[PDB]
Amino acid sequence: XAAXLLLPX
Repeated sequence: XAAXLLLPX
């Protein structure tokens, strides 16, 4: 999604 550049995303 929109949580940094780390999964889930």
